[PDB]
Amino acid sequence: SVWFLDHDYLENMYGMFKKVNARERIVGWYHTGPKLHKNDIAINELMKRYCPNSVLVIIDVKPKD
Amino acid sequence: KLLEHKEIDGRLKELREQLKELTKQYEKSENDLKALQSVGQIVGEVLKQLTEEKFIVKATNGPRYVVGCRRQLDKSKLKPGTRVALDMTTLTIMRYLPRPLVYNMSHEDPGNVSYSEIGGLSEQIRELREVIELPLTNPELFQRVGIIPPKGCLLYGPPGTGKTLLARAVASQLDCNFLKVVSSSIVDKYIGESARLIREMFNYARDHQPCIIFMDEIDAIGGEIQRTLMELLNQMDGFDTLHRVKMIMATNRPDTLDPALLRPGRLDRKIHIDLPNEQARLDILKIHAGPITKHGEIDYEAIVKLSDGFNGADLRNVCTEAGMFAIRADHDFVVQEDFMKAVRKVADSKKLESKLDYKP
Ligand SMILES: Nc1ncnc2c1ncn2[C@@H]1O[C@H](COP(=O)(O)OP(=O)(O)O)[C@@H](O)[C@H]1O
Repeated sequence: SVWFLDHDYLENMYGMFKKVNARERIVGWYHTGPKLHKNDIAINELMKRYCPNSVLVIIDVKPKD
Repeated sequence: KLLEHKEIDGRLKELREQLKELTKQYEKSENDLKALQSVGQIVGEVLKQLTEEKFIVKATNGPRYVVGCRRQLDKSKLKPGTRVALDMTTLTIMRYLPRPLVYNMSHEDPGNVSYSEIGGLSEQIRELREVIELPLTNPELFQRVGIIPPKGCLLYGPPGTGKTLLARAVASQLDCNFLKVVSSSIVDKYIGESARLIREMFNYARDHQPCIIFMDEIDAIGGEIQRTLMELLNQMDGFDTLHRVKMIMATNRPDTLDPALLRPGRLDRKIHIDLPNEQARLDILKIHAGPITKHGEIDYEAIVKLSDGFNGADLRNVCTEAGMFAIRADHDFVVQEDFMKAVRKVADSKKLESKLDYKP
């Protein structure tokens, strides 16, 4: 549970992206870990704070299968 | 110290409401920023459906392209003749849109003319009902007996006597859209174009607008002239009864007819309206002088005495000039005592008319 995902960083990256393209809305988050951790529940709730129907997409970059 | 705290709380409430207004303003500004990224789309017309994914669309003022639908669209809605919004880069049909012109003089809607406005046409009104109400109210009785509905009903008679008024009255009685023909978008016999005019005649009425038709130049076609008559016969001869092109004509004179139209189905009914009756003219005076501010006693029979050989439009401008001379002599009222002299001076070469003058 000792983690840190920045709040303001997310907010102003979205500010920049919306300024570039306002059609893109926060709709979830991603992590490259092949398995979800016990920690991911907190990050998903944090994302839900920005999008109630937030969906997290696991993208296993390391394996190609 | 309670009053000072309440004062600062009230100022705080005002500042919070100002902040909420700023919230609304900033959300509107962000919404317009989001709107800026949007890009317009060309307006086009679908000429033909090529395949399940290919369409031919011509821009309103540009060339025609073979394009494809965006994705989440109803291809049923995309029919030949629908207005759509092509993307300006990939030309894909993003969405469809609902659809002057020549029809700018076609409509001539009946208005709210009812039975009460028309006066002294009781037998004529009954004739219109007996002729027209069955095709409207009970088309199934014709199937019960087994005969095509009668199309050509001729309400021949002098113009300006209320022919279109009778038609609007019955139309309002059935609340049916009376599409009186104003030539444009409905000209058929007009020899300038042969079949495109036929297409406009058919499609503009009946199909788009439900039913109830008329015709302009009321005595022109009723009366190269021989070829014009043959083309008229071809236009009117006999059409599908699913779509109504009921030709309720009201030609101004009887001698402007030929036997080529007397056949039923072509021109079956011959509703005759004669010179308006003295009591009928009386009723027309009553209804038309209804609107004018007539203070005092009005003895309309005296003005009836010298109203012979008139029409309804004559009576209408009688009332209008009553108002005119009331303005000229500064009378909010209008009495019969000068109705007499006005009717004394409304009969000459050009029916005198406006010279009736003295009327309040
Ligand atoms: N029975 C009537 N009651 C009231 N007004 C009438 C009546 N008949 C005719 N009018 C008046 O006379 C005019 C009739 O013109 P109309 O007969 O419709 O000419 P057209 O049939 O050639 O278009 C209208 O302006 C109407 O105000």
